[PDB]
Amino acid sequence: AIHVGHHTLVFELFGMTFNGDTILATAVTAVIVIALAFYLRAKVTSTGVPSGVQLFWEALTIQMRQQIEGSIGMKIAPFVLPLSVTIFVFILISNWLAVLPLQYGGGAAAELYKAPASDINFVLALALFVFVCYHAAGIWRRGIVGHPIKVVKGHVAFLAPINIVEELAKPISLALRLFGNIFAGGILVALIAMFPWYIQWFPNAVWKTFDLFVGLIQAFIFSLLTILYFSQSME
Amino acid sequence: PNAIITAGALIGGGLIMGGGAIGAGIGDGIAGNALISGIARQPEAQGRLFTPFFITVGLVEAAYFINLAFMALFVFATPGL
Amino acid sequence: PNAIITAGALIGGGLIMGGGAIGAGIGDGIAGNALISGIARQPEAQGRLFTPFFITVGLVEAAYFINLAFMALFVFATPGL
Amino acid sequence: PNAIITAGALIGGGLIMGGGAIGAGIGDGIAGNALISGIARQPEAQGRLFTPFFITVGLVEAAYFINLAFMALFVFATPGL
Amino acid sequence: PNAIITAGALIGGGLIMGGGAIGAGIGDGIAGNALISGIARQPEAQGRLFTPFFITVGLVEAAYFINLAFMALFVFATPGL
Amino acid sequence: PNAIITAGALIGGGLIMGGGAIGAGIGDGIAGNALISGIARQPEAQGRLFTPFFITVGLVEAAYFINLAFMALFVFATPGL
Amino acid sequence: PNAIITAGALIGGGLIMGGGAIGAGIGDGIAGNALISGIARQPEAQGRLFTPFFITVGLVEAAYFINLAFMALFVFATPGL
Amino acid sequence: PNAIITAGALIGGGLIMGGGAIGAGIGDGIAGNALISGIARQPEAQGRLFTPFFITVGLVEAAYFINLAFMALFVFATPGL
Amino acid sequence: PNAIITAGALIGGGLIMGGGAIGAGIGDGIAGNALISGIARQPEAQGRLFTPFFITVGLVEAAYFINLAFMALFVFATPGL
Amino acid sequence: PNAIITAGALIGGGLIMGGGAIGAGIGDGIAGNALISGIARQPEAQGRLFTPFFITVGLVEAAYFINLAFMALFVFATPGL
Amino acid sequence: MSIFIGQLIGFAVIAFIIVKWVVPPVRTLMRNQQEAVRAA
Amino acid sequence: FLIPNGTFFAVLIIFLIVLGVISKWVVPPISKVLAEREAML
Ligand SMILES: O=c1c(NCc2ccccn2)c(-c2ccc(N3CCOCC3)cc2)c1=O
Repeated sequence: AIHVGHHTLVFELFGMTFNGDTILATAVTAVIVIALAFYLRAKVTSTGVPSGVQLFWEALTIQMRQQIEGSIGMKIAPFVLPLSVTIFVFILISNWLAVLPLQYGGGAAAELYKAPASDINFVLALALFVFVCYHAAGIWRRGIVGHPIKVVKGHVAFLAPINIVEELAKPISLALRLFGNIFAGGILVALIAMFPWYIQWFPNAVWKTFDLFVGLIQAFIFSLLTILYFSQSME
Repeated sequence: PNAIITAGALIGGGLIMGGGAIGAGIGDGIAGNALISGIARQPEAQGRLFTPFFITVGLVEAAYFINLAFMALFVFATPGL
Repeated sequence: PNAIITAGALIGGGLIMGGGAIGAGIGDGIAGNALISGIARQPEAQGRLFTPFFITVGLVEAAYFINLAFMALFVFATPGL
Repeated sequence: PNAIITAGALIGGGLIMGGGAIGAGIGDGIAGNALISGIARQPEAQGRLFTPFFITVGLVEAAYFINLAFMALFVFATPGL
Repeated sequence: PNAIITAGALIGGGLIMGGGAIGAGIGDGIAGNALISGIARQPEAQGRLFTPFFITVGLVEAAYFINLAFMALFVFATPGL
Repeated sequence: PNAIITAGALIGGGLIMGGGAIGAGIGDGIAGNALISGIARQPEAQGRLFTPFFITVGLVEAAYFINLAFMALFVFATPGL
Repeated sequence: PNAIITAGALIGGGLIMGGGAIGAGIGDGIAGNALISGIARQPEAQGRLFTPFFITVGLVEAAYFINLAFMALFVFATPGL
Repeated sequence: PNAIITAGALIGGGLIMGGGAIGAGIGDGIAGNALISGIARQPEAQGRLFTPFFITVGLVEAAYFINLAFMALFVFATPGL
Repeated sequence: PNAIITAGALIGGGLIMGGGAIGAGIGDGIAGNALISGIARQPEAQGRLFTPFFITVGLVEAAYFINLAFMALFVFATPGL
Repeated sequence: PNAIITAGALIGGGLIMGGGAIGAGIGDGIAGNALISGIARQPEAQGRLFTPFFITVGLVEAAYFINLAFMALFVFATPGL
Repeated sequence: MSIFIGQLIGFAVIAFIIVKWVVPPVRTLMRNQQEAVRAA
Repeated sequence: FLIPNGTFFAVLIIFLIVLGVISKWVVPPISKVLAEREAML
């Protein structure tokens, strides 16, 4: 049978419970991202032919700057560029790492590395950080008094009740879209694990490719919706 | 008593996902129809249409995946059990 | 007694959320179709089309949210339970 | 007896709200599609267009809100209880 | 006996009213799409498109309201018992 | 026995009416969309377009009204009692 | 037992007619949208447009009427009774 | 036991043919809308368009009739039972 | 015990084939609408349009046939007995 | 108890796949409509239109397969059993 | 083990797919970008 | 499953650390590289 939750390495500290497996997966993706960043630093050059990681970073930064400038120029929001990029890779590397052959049989199926986005804590951390950050940006640009006023007013004043709710919806959905996309997958690949290996091999290949596709799409959508939220909250 | 509630929760979650999948599939098909038509009309649109497109998908998927979240509550954490 | 009421409430909430998701996904896809087509026809429209768009999206998702609220009134709270 | 009637009322209200939300979301998306397309094709007609738009939405939402009115009556008044 | 009949009547009335809501909302949205687009293409047609529009809406509303009546006949009155 | 058949008949008649209403509303909206678009394009086409229109509606509403009669058969004089 | 079988047959026939009515109404509306649009565009082509129209209708209505026939089998013959 | 299985088979077949009818009617209506729009555009093309139109109608009717055969399996040769 | 499971499996299979037929019919009609339209505007385009068509149909029909297989599961190899 | 839960899980999975099939088929058809129309308008654009198409498909099919997952969860790994 | 073998075969299949159809194009793009930088 | 716990913070800090490393040693160097590319032509 399938299980939901059942996190491993769970511990308790400071009166709070922590999912050890989720933290470990987040740390693994974070250290991979940091290794990529430091390899760029060690091998970044403008006077010579770029490295592979340099090309990847240039492409991602150019894309994110293109989305930012098309909605809110970096003269107003230069800080959302280092954000939108990391949110991408942090999510992307988080999802694609789940494509490694790290699934085995306990007889219940288990995985050494389970995608952090499959945990509500990871997605909520990312989404609420984005929420707080772009609300702070909106407060800065419109003022603590004017920002709530323009948030409630929105584009149409008499639609005020439909505005506030949407503002509270942005984070939740921004999280739930990421979690549901990956959590669901965590069940599919577990269900595929009920097949015998000679039948199990093909469904994992088909789904894994979707997981690559959908993880890339979800990283892109998450980052782009973050940029859009910044564009909206920064006038 | 728990069996009846479990069957009802399964049916409810099935309805949740049926609606979510209908909405997601149809809305994503419509958004992709717009994307494909725009790229056919003006090829370079390739660059600029993935921003509004993935926003639309982002709106279409939300209503789906939120439902999916509320499915997990219905199926795995049945509120009234 | 309460088992039947809880099962009925779960089924009703599933219907609410399925209908809400269908409406939200399909309406958001339809609105994003117009948004994508307009941006394809005129890239500058990128700027001005989000105001009509996000009005639509919001009105379309109102029905989703109100429904969602009442689903929270169905499964967590339960009239007649 | 009251348990069965309450479960039936919950299911009926869920059907009412699911259908109402389907209609509301899809109709609002369709109307906003015309609004967005017109504003893209004729930018100066924005104010000119919000009148026929909010009218149509006002109709669509009306259909929704009537249904909501009834759903409360189903779940809180529950005729025949 | 009256409990089962009343639960069935509530479910049937919910189906009637939800289907009427879907039809009314989607038809009103579709008609409003034509209204808004025509007004976008023709400022003057504003006056003359209200006649084809309210006729269409009159039909779309009619099927809705008839359902409402029958829904009442299902829930307030009960044809069986 | 009669109570179960009555509840089933009420549910079936509700399904009939919901389907008939969805079809009627959406078809009338789709036909009125063409009517409004044609009358916006050509304003003198009104008298010409009411014949194709009322034919379509005549078909659409026909499918609706048939569902009424059978609904009555389901609801009043329920078969198989 | 027939009570249960008769109730199930009534629900099944109601589903058959609901689906048939949805399909008939929506397809007839869609076909009449094309008929009205063509007769607006080409007033002199009505005769050449009604033959494709009544063909299309002759298809969708068939799907309706076939369903209706089977409804009777469910409602009056009740094969499993 | 059979009465329950028979009622379930009847409801399943009702869903089977309801979905078949919805799909057949709407798909045939859309294909006929395309045919009528093409013939209004180019009234001499009536002969050419019947091949794609009949291919589409054949696909839709193949789906519809496979579903009607599976309803027949459900009702007259109920699996299990 | 087995009777209830079989009835539920039959209802599930009826829902699956019904949704599958809706999807197949509507998607095939939508794709054939584009096929017929394109062949109407470009008579010679037939050769190049049957490849994108049968691709998209190939997807849509796939969604149908998958369901068919699983429905056989539900009704012949019904899990959970 | 397990019989009721199994029947409910089967009905829920049937709803899940019905919705998933509707969404996948209709979205694939809508995307294929754009693909066919663009390749008709721009025969040389076919290679460029597959990327927007297979992305769109890749979305809707995903929504399908996710449903296919949670059906297998309901049917083969029935939660709450 | 059976689960591990099955998922490993699936991973191998997807790896082959990406290496034979996804790696070639991306690689080109990287080389063309490097060539453009060198030419500039 | 949907109830958060301490991990919400544990992830957040890690993300912030990444948001630091990228915001200092990735984005500014890449922006400098792109600006120098633009200036070179
Ligand atoms: O994602 C995003 C999403 N909605 C997805 C969703 C969440 C819950 C339920 C259904 N759908 C939105 C969104 C953002 C703003 C908005 N308006 C602002 C202007 O004034 C009207 C309201 C409307 C929508 C996303 O960005």
